[PDB]
Amino acid sequence: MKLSKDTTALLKNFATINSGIMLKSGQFIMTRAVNGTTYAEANISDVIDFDVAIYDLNGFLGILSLVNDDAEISQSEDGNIKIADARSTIFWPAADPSTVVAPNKPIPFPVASAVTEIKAEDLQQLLRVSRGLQIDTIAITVKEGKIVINGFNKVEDSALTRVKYSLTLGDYDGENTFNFIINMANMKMQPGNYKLLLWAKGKQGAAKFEGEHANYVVALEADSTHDF
Amino acid sequence: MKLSKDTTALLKNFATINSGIMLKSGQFIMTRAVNGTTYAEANISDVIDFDVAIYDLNGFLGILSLVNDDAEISQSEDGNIKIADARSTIFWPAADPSTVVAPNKPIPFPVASAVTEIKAEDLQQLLRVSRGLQIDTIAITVKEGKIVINGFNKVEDSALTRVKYSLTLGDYDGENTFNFIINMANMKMQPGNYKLLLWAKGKQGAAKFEGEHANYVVALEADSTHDF
Amino acid sequence: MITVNEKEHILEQKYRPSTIDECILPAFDKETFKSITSKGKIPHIILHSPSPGTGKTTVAKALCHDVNADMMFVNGSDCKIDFVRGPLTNFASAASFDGRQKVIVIDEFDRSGLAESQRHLRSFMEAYSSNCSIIITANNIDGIIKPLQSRCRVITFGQPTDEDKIEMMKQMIRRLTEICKHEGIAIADMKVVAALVKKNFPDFRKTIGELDSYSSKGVLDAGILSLVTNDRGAIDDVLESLKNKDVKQLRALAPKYAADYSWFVGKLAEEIYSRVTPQSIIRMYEIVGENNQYHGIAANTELHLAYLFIQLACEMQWK
Amino acid sequence: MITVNEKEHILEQKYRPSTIDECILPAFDKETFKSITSKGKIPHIILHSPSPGTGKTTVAKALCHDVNADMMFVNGSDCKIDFVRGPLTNFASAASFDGRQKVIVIDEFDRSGLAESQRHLRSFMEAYSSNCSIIITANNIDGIIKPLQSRCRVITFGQPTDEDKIEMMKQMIRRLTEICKHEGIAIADMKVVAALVKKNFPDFRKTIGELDSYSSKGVLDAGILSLVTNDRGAIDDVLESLKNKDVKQLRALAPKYAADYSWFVGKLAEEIYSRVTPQSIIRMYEIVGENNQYHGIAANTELHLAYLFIQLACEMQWK
Amino acid sequence: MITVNEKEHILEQKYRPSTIDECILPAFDKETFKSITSKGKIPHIILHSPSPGTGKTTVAKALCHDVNADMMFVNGSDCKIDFVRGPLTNFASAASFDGRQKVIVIDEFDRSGLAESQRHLRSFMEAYSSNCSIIITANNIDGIIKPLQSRCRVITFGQPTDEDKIEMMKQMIRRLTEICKHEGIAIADMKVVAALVKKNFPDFRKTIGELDSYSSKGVLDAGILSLVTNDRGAIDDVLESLKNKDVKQLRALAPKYAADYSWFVGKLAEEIYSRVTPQSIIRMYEIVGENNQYHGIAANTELHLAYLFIQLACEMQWK
Amino acid sequence: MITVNEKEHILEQKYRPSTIDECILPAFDKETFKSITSKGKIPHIILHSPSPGTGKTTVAKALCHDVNADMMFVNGSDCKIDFVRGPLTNFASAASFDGRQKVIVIDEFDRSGLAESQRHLRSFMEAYSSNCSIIITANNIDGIIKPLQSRCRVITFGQPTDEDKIEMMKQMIRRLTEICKHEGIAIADMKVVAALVKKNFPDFRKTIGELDSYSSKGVLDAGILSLVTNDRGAIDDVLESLKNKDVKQLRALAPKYAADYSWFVGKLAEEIYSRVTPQSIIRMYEIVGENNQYHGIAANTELHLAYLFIQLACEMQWK
Amino acid sequence: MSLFKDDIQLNEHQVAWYSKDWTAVQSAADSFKEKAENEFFEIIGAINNKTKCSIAQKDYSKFMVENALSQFPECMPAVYAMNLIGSGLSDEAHFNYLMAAVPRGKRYGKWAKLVEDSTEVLIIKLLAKRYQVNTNDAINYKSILTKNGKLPLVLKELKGLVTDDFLKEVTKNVKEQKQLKKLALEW
DNA sequence: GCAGACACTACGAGTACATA
DNA sequence: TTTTTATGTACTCGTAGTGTCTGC
Ligand SMILES: Nc1ncnc2c1ncn2[C@@H]1O[C@H](COP(=O)(O)OP(=O)(O)O)[C@@H](O)[C@H]1O
Ligand SMILES: [Mg+2]
Ligand SMILES: [Mg+2]
Ligand SMILES: [Mg+2]
Ligand SMILES: [Mg+2]
Repeated sequence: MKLSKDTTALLKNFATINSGIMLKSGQFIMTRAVNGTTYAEANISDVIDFDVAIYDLNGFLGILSLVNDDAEISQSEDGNIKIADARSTIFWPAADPSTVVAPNKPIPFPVASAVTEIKAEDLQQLLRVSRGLQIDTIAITVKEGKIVINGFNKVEDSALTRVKYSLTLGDYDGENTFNFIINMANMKMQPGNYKLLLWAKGKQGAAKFEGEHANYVVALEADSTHDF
Repeated sequence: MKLSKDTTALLKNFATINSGIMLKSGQFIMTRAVNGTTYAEANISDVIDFDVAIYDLNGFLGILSLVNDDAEISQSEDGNIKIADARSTIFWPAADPSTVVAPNKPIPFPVASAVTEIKAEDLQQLLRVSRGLQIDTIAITVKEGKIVINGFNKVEDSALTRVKYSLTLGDYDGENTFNFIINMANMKMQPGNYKLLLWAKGKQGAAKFEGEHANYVVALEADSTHDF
Repeated sequence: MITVNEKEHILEQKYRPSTIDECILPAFDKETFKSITSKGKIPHIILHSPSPGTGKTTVAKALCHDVNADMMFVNGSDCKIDFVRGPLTNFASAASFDGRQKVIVIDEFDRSGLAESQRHLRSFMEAYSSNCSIIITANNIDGIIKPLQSRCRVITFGQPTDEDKIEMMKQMIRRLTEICKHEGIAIADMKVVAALVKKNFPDFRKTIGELDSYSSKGVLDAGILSLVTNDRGAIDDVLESLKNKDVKQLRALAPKYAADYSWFVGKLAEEIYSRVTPQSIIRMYEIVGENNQYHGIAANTELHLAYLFIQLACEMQWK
Repeated sequence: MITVNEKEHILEQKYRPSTIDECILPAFDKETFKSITSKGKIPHIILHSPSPGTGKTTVAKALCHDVNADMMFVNGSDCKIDFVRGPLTNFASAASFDGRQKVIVIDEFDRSGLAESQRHLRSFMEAYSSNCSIIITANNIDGIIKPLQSRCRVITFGQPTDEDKIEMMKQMIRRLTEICKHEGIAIADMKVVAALVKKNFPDFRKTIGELDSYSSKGVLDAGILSLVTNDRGAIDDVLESLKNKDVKQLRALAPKYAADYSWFVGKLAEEIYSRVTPQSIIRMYEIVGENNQYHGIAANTELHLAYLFIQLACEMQWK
Repeated sequence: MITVNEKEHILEQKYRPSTIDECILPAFDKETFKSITSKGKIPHIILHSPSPGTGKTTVAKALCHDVNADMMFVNGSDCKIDFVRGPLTNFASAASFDGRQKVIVIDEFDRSGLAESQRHLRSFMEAYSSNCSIIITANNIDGIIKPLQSRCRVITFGQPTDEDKIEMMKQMIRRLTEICKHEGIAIADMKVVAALVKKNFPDFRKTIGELDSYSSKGVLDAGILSLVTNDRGAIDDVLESLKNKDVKQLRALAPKYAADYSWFVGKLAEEIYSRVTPQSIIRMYEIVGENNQYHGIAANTELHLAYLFIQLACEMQWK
Repeated sequence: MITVNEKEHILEQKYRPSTIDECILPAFDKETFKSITSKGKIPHIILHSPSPGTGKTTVAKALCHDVNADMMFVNGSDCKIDFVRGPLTNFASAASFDGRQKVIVIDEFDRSGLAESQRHLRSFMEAYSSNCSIIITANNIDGIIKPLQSRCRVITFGQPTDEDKIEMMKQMIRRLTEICKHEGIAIADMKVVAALVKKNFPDFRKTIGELDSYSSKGVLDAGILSLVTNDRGAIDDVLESLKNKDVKQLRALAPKYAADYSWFVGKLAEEIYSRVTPQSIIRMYEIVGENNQYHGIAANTELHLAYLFIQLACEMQWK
Repeated sequence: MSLFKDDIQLNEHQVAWYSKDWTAVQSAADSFKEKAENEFFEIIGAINNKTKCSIAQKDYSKFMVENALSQFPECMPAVYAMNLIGSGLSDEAHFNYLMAAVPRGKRYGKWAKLVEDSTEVLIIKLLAKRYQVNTNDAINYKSILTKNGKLPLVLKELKGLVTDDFLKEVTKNVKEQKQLKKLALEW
């Protein structure tokens, strides 16, 4: 079972969410942060043919990078993960499934309260502006009938009132008003086009970024407001 | 003496093996670790015209780094040494030969019990894999007619049973089965193509990596089994 | 009725209570925990007790189970300040998908080397106090810095009142019977279970561990009862010899109690106290304590015991 | 006229004063804070007190609310050197169009590891004193470097005069009555609130926390008074046994402190030190040290502690 | 039916038992270990004994071998906290594909400087306890913090019963006879073997080391018996010197009898009891016994015995 | 026969014996060292010699030479635990090139404050016992912890007999004659060297040091008129300081002899006995023995010795 | 310099911060440090004068306090009393006992030991390192070499052992910069 | 593209603590 | 006024060194 460049980049991105991943047989990988602030799934091309839990995903991907892209990954007779190369064989340890904080089932996202779309260029420039203006918070809200992501710097502006960035996403035809706050430290999405679904019910809330391959559910901040 | 870039890099590598080194007259330099677990030698192009003992080879090379390469190194009128290069003339002390630990005799490696070769890319892969997998011991052994380096983590595997890396070095074409366990802390060689000569007899044995620049003789670990 | 954890073979880990009702807690503590689960929002708590096994981690997890909290169990010694600045702050600032309350159980958070993280926490527990509470399990409350103890409900485990210690013991005896029945352990005598609870109290974990240890063949009998409570000998010959001031007899009997020196000397002091004027009881208390102080130092215990006997006989009074 | 944060649920965070008039500060401190707010500009202040919960963070936020300052709240442990060079300089250098005074509240900034970070701040004030003002709330004043104390106006909390102590205790009792009438808690006995204030003074946060802890059933009756005024865990029983030379009481209590030997010994010495003659002080410290040194050598730790009790009760002469 | 490790040449290391049956343990200790190996799952254990050589490391390795556990043997002094976070966590969080339990033998884990590391384990052993037990062998149990002692089955070596000491000595004599048969040591008489076993008991290793040391040529000669037995003889010369009150003779006879104070003082008490007036006998026990109770902390035992002789000459009357 | 390094400038470092035969030893000691050097491999050994200069370091290096072992000489004060984890472990775990057994000679491992390295060595000496033995040389073996004594075969340098004393005397004469021949020194009278080596017997290190100090003139005339405290084996400087009643000099001098308290206190008692009246002799016995009793519980040996010096200065009448 | 002849006369800190010259800002912020307050000598002196003091917020070291007080025999019976039994007592109780017990006196001075040298301690340390002998035997070797007259040869032999980080072992004060030249050429 | 920018790592200074 | 133990361990912070990715 080879891991292509795209699957390896996807798993490298997943390693920034959870340090280790319990990846099961099939073409589906999902991960959840240890504190449960950001969940992610992906339907990937390379078929996985054995259940294994990796306690250190970043190290596993580094070891994979050490050998060529033609390396054949399998389950060794010992039980570990045997990466076979032209002349080298590497036995990455398999973790106990209970020591890797992973979802038991893919969480079924509810019907979205507000649906919009953020393009790859817009997401890239939002991240770059975040690096530049030092904003660590965003708020997806409604302004003059359009859904806007407002980038605030929470460190100097605790009340989230001084808007440092403002990106218009698309038209909002609904009649509800909301302000879904998302920590930018929770936006661990790989660059791409994301359909942004947002769901809220009382104190419950989430924001799903549906990508072409990977979907990222992100937990809203505690001081989010809405009327859904 | 003039110390070129290659000889300076070789001396920097030798400085890891031993803190100091007695540079004897000629084109040959050698050193051994303080405890005697490893030995190194080299046939450098540069010619040494006077015996000198350096208690701090790291400091000597640090002094030589900022000064131009073509600097002339000689001995001072008062027993120290001097490095002169146009605008600079820096004096470095020369310690007593009996102060620093050097082999005092170039060890003649006996005829090898088994000769193989390890490529520069293979050695570099072994080193990076050892870093990534926390491998601390390797074992050069005979597996299915080939000569293989099996990397084990001795901390979690006291008896060296769980193989964590396996690198095939080439066909054996012999009749004796061995398992030469080398600590990875004893392998101080710089990157390059190496001819690996493993010698053993009774309870004595060693492994000599012969490179294009320097030869490193390392000592096998205690529980190295063979039948030579 | 009991909570059994299938994945655990350790007896004290297998039967770890999951609800507050299942915990063997004092009368007042259980009410202040059921009140917390009734309100539905855990305040900052510090469950601390010098004696391990009292139920701090069990209650900390059972609270988050009872209110259905978004527990993030964290090893205290792995809760360095870069962890508080990172995963813990990301946890506390965010709001859970399901709307459950967030609780950080910083278990065993009394290491001195973490005092630079606790100092970081004393504002963390105020900026994110409307969202995420903290339950700190500790063994010595002096390891939790005073500003942190001010922000939390400090609940001391393992110090029940006398009328409540006996209810703890009755509950623990009942729970040990249930554990024995679940584990296929036949109990022949309940006195051994009662004595096993008494010996290790309040260390309920050591109580279950010693229940496992004293049930190698899965049978608790009179032999186990003699083992748990020792009671190897009785003190009449020594007392009678001290009445007669028989130096040779005391010298001969000294090597007899050279094995269980502590039990013998304690029983001897207890027997002696009930049969002497109060004026001298002080004197031989001092003598016996002085003799016991150096027992781990003296080379010849027999000679140590002889010294004690003659000191007793010299400063002696039968009242 | 009370301030309620409907978002919060911890009682000691829900009712946090939003203004200086609402606080329970001493007469002098409240007067100087009122003068600062009336002047319109906050100077560099360092609100410090070793006792947590005196009101430092409350007073800082209340000042920045009273003068309508452009408060920037910082966790002090996050005010590292990059924070001073980064967000802090960005905040001080930005333009205040509204005319609101820029105030940087560096809460709990007494960490020693941030020594270098403080030096820069001391340099920072020399370059951005006109732009922004700095309020540093701290517990251990020795953690703030001396130059910062020299530049800033240091205000010590939690050491009120006797008249101030009486007045603030009265104010805290009144505020607790308001809190109880606001939380739907019926006050049966009015002395319970006074006991709560007196026991936890000057820690007001602990006062509100104990009020929430003891108001589990919504009624504060004489049972709550008994619980608050009677401190379980103290050595009053042991102390009265020692003064009475109660052999039986000391003998019975000796196994009660068997497990927690070191802490009990420390507390016992600390308590007795103030209630004996100087010569008795020397003698008691000698006995305590000598006994504690042989803690790991003596066999019977319970009999060891009984010996300790006997010696302490014997060789002591109360003042 | 013996275990031989051909790699080693140390006799106490070459013949280390590899199974619990081959170990020489008391009846109850061996029954506990056989029960543990029969259950198939090793719990957390602490094998502790102040006297070295009793068989702690042997029992830990044998428990790992009998259960067929995945064993990780780590020097305790190397098991710092960054080791528990690193290799230990990597080991405990590895898959058990073949069902082998993971046992982390932390040998000699009683160093004081590792207390912090131990304070990290007290939650480690609760998060990886489903399949990863910890066996801690230590010399003094006081070096293992109480929360660890609660989590582990604490088993004390080197304290057998009277009826079990003789059985263990007999088993040692048989094992030493087998060792001599294997090593090519031809024993002249087994009495010297019995003397070796009794002399170094319960230190079973110092026994095998002495077996090797007193077997230089390849045979245990009869003079070895007189060498190991020692014990000198009657001390009548010391008693006469005390009666003669000759200080120089007292200190000439002190060094030879100082080697074995723990008997020399017993012999002196048994002998000179009748050689002095009965009234002063108390003084002897007021002296000699007191002199003994300080033996373990006396730096120069030669000077301690000379001091004893000095007081005995000074404060005793001769009949 | 003699062995000369031809490089070292100190006679007691230049003429160090290279073989067990060349060492001047008692017949029994030389025989028990030959029984080890003739057996092939060396086990762990502890060379104990209370009297300085008998030659434990020389004997250890000679043992390593006779077996043809890869010695790694390490001073005890340079054997910190980070050295044992580093170069020592690297040394022991690897096999020597030419099949020579590795031996680590840890010199004066008892005279050090680093008892935390012995705890590491406890299991270091079992991990690599098939490849690397350890020879630990100790002044008083109470410094070496009990587990290391169980690991290591303890060889105590016995006191020479009369015949052995005479043989040592003649061997010392021959050795000094050859040293003086090789060092370019002409002997005036042989009785001079005989008296020198009788005066400094058995401290041959002191004799060689005195000869090397005298060697400036190139001739031996006085010999006995020695100064500069005559090495550390002599203690005359303490007696001179105590005679002057110089308390400050005693205070400054106590740290010099606090490293080896056990030998110093005995030597002090022996030397003071011959120099004082009998009444103050009996007083000094009580004082010195009282100070020796509490050495084990003494937190700091320097302060203990300083107090002993103060008591001796202030309570003795010199003679 | 300063092409603009009006200016506003910014101080060192304003110029350093407004220019974002973090080297100059670090230099200006380093101008405070103030390593001072001699916490120890106001405890011992207090003990010598029975003046009221509190160390609850302070840092107390039993070893240094006992060693300092041991210099004065009048207080030493107290010190010895804490040398045996004060190991288990808390720092607060240790100070309290030393307060209650040690008699008042006008006692001051310098610690009684070898009065440094930085010319003799280095020789002792170097001989101990080269010959692998303890400090006492190193003193013996140096005393022998001084009398014998071979000391300069030995110093010329082992002057190479003196290095950059070795001098820090000898002393903590900033004087080792001279020591590098002290044995620069023993000859 | 490759100088420049970002991330990871090792080391030194400083602090705190236990123990002898 | 009044010098500053030694060893081992753990944590935090600041910075310099090194390695890798990359955007007008
Ligand atoms: N038994 C001995 N035989 C010969 N020389 C000895 C003997 N003991 C000591 N020496 C002399 O002492 C020097 C070193 O002594 P050392 O072995 O260090 O004694 P210690 O360690 O007991 O002080 C050697 O150079 C040697 O000349
Ligand atoms: Mg717990
Ligand atoms: Mg605050
Ligand atoms: Mg062991
Ligand atoms: Mg020596």
